[PDB]
Amino acid sequence: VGKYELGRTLGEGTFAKVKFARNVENGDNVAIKVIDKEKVLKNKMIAQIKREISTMKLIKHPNVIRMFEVMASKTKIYFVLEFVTGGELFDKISSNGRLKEDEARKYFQQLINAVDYCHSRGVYHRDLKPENLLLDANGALKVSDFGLSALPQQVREDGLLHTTCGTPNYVAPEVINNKGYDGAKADLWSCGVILFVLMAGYLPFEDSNLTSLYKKIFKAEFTCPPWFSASAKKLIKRILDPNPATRITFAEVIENEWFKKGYKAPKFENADVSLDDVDAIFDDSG
Amino acid sequence: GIHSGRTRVGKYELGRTLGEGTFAKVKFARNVENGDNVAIKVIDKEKVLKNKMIAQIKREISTMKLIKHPNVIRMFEVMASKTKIYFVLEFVTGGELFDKISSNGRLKEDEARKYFQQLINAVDYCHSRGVYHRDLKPENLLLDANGALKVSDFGLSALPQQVREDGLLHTTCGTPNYVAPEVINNKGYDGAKADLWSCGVILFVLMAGYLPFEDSNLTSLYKKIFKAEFTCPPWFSASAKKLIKRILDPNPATRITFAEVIENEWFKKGYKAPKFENVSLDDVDAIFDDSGES
Ligand SMILES: C[C@H](CCC(=O)NCCC[N+](C)(C)CCCS(=O)(=O)[O-])[C@H]1CC[C@H]2[C@@H]3[C@H](O)C[C@@H]4C[C@H](O)CC[C@]4(C)[C@H]3C[C@H](O)[C@]12C
Ligand SMILES: C[C@H](CCC(=O)NCCC[N+](C)(C)CCCS(=O)(=O)[O-])[C@H]1CC[C@H]2[C@@H]3[C@H](O)C[C@@H]4C[C@H](O)CC[C@]4(C)[C@H]3C[C@H](O)[C@]12C
Ligand SMILES: C[C@H](CCC(=O)NCCC[N+](C)(C)CCCS(=O)(=O)[O-])[C@H]1CC[C@H]2[C@@H]3[C@H](O)C[C@@H]4C[C@H](O)CC[C@]4(C)[C@H]3C[C@H](O)[C@]12C
Repeated sequence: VGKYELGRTLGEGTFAKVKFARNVENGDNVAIKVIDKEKVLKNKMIAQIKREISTMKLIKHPNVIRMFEVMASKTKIYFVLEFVTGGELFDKISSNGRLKEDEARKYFQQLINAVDYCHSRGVYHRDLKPENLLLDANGALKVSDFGLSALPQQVREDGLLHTTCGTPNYVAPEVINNKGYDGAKADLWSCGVILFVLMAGYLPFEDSNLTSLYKKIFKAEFTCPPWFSASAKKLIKRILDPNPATRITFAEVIENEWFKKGYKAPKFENADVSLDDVDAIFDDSG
Repeated sequence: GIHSGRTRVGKYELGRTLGEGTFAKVKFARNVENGDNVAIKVIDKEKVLKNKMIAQIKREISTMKLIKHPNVIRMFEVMASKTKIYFVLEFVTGGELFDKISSNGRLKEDEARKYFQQLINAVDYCHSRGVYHRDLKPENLLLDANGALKVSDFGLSALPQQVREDGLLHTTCGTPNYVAPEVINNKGYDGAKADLWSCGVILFVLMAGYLPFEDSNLTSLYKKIFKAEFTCPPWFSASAKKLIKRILDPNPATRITFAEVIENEWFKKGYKAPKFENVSLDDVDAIFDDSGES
């Protein structure tokens, strides 16, 4: 299909499937997702779906996985996604334990900047897990599934393995308990847990008793290990505020004492330019 | 030979810390007699002992210390100072079994059935000596160089999650996707049926390339599990489908048993039971007693 030469099938689900591919014009590893078109169009959120996908198509951030192309047929939608080869960020933990504070703060800086930027373009992840933190060959963080995470659950089951150690930890209490919730505050909770794990080497909420586990999460009862600095612990407790109404904002995190150390904000540009054929994103075109 | 600038417990010389949790650590170590490399888990003794399940913990760790199964991570020795317990465990270097799936997708029916056979034999073997895993997950399915499955954390999984946490994101996960609904419901009395369900989910992943129950929405995830709501991909043979539905039965009472799985026609294909010699020495009660070593 088009610019892309197909490789093996990575995953094959009921309403979606994923194939390996390369760009015959530049040599880039990509993946291509193919999903049932009417499954998306039927969905109640379609107007938001179209808007977020349209936006992500345009977004170029050095720490966000590129969505190169969105194409449709009469029955399918095709997403072409950047494929990186550095593996998962959490691989570093499984093999050498906790990261040093300065290395954890760096990846956190890249994550907070990428997430914040997507938010400022009106795109919220809402399902941020360690498996979305990828690395490129040069060890730069690449966050996946912005925009795609908006898709209905049945096309999110694309035949690939999605497994997370300690799933409930990454889900904010309001997302666990309520139908609706603030996207930015939910993503920030996930980011906060991700930082805890990077710096501690283990999850902040552990308990074999599920009732005790979820009680802990709803009161944000957890303990920072003794090697966390005073300033790192203060930031993590404001981020892992169980009330989304009082939880710190992204702007306040970016202005925080600890976060600013060694923080040189990334310099990049994008236009590309914005969204004037939005409702036709999934329109058939050979 | 020995290194004067390193600590030393028994014939083992301790090297550096791989992972650190609140109460447990994992260190590299070396058998100074024959040069074997091992991992040693070190845990606060008092924290282990102050637990109403300490009796079960001593039995399972005593059993595990004696079992030699080709598909189980070996526990060579257990030693104790006055304030620490040292669990001496074997290494593997073949990574995690779900690496194959994660980077390269599902496996063919023959090779997934092979891996399933190893899992089932290892788990059935441990069960029949009275050890139940109860936390089977991908982080416990390791491979060696021969690409043979080695199940980790038998015995150790009897320790409380927060005590055995070693800061490596392996031993303590608490991921509902692999947990039987009666366990989730705090009614998982039958340890063997609960382990079988996790084995069924693991098989499904090998043959499908993905989890049978999954959802970004936690409410929906738990509902799928309780109802055992899933579907097999169309490339599953009829018998495989039939076996997987018998395992992923949300009622443990009618769920198929381990013995029935072992005599199952689909399971039996290419199946070669592990030939190996099989005791009970000596003092279960003393498993954590001060060994009297540096
Ligand atoms: C899971 C793999 C990572 C490969 C890997 O595995 N690399 C490390 C090797 C080391 N091993 C694991 C072998 C040993 C470590 C043992 S351990 O088990 O501890 O890991 C990563 C690398 C590239 C990723 C895809 C692309 O972005 C495109 C696309 C973006 C969407 O948004 C989501 C879907 C999709 C298809 C992505 C899915 C997935 O996310 C991929 C396949
Ligand atoms: C906190 C939530 C609240 C329920 C809920 O669902 N709250 C509204 C959310 C709406 N949704 C997010 C579903 C969106 C719907 C959009 S829709 O498109 O569907 O319209 C509920 C739902 C499922 C509950 C757990 C399970 O019981 C399993 C388990 C039973 C044991 O005893 C121990 C306790 C435990 C861990 C429970 C904890 C907790 O109590 C959970 C997470
Ligand atoms: C995860 C790390 C190793 C990281 C690693 O080695 N990562 C794979 C990279 C290399 N690869 C395999 C990808 C190359 C393949 C090339 S190929 O071309 O073949 O694909 C491994 C190495 C040693 C392992 C521990 C010991 O067991 C002791 C102990 C046993 C008990 O029961 C409880 C668990 C515990 C703590 C174990 C946990 C974990 O399991 C450890 C830390």
